[PDB]
Amino acid sequence: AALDTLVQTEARKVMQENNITGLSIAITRHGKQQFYNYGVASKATGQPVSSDTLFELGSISKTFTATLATWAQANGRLSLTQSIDTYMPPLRDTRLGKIPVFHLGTHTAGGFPIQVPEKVQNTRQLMDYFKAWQPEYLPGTHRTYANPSIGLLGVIAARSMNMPFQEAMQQRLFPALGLNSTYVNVPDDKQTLYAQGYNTLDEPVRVNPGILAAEAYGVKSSSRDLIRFVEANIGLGQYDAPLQRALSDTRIGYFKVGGMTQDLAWEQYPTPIHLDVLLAGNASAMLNTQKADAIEPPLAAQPTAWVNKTGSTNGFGGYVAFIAQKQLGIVILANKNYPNEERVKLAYRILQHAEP
Repeated sequence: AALDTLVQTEARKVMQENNITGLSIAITRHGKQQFYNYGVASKATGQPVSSDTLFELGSISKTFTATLATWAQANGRLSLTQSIDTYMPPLRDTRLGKIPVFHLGTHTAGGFPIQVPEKVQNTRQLMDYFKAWQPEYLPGTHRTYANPSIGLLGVIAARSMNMPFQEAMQQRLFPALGLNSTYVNVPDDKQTLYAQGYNTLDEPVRVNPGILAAEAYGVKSSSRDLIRFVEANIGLGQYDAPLQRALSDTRIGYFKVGGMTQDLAWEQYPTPIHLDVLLAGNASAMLNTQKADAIEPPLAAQPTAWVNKTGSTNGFGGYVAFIAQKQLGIVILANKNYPNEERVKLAYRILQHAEP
């Protein structure tokens, strides 16, 4: 009741300050899940937000892409230490092709723009772009957040599984994890649950098709599913060895970037966890190219670390944070792209008081 009164106060304050129409929060504490829903999914329908409302995940999608890769790896189909041209023939004898696959999940392969160039409008043109790519820095010396490199990780993983990326996600990975309402492509009868996004002028919008969109920012999910994905990463679920390893392997620490440790798509912060450090590592300035220091050997999954990922599209803003050792996790999903800093503060405030 106290925790429920706190969540409601913090939730309402952030919605007031950032003009959020709908908000869905889920928390898990030692397997116990609780759900907090506010506002509406659409101003037009007036439908209330619930734990089964679908939101656009934006870059939280990348954590599923990365889990696809390590699952491939845990089934003998993809060793992430191998060069890109081991598992992507069209990049044989290229600069990118020589670089190990893991740099695509860690954002350290050599410099990319955050979006796939507008001149790329089909798969042939995407291949030619990767063929014509030249690095600005050596692999692992700097970190540059980017959909091109992440999206290529997804392509590689699905090619190792002999199927299209959407099929690898929707017919293999998501059901294997027990995610029954998580989608790249939302089918017709689920269309009724898909929240409306609201943009910078508070106008309705949903994310569009784009090259590598599926692979980098195109997953839609409910808070009920996403907190299940958080629980899998905490170490609940009792999946079979390869999937359990896949989950754990995404949270290996490969690089130090200022105060943050860079994993496979996940980012994390070791103890003592302070808000100031979380706010710094989640700021918009972190998208710029940063100096990075390799961790060799890479750090095993750290139970005590705060693991997180921000996710955004033009209409949506999401945030996932969890600590495996305290079996403490949170998902915050909104139909507004509001400041990352408010998302982090909201999570920090709730998890501070969730744990006795």
